[PDB]
Amino acid sequence: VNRSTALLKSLSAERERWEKTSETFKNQMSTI
Repeated sequence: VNRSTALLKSLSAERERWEKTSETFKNQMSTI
């Protein structure tokens, strides 16, 4: 089950990318 585990952890890192993007993006949503 380590193949799906590797897929899951890579997806979790890519989702970390998503939440950092959402943070900065609510930032300009605030300053608009």
